[PDB]
Amino acid sequence: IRTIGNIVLVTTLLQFMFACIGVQLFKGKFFSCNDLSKMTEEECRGYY
Amino acid sequence: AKDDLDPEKNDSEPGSQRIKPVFIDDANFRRQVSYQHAAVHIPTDIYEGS
Repeated sequence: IRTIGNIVLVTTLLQFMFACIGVQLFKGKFFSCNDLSKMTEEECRGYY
Repeated sequence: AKDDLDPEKNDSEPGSQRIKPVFIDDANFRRQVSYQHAAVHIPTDIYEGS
C-alpha cells in the first residue's frame, strides 16, 4: 500500500465526482409511500 | 363513529377534536343512541384530517 499513488488518486477523484453527479441527479428523490398511490408526505397518512 | 369511546385513549389527531357522548338506550332503534349530535362515518382507506 505504498506503490499505489497516481492511480488511486485518479480513482478516488472519480468516486467523488460521480458522488456529486449522483447528488445532483437523485437529491431528495429516494422517498416513497407504503402503498404506491400517495406521492407526497402529506398524502401518506392514515391506513390502507 | 368507529372509534374507541374509552375516555383514557385521547388520540387527538391534528385538525380534529372528538366527542365523548352519553348514549341512552332506545326503542325504535335497537341500539344505544345520542340525540344531541350526529355521528360521522369516514370510510377506512380515506384519511380524516385531509
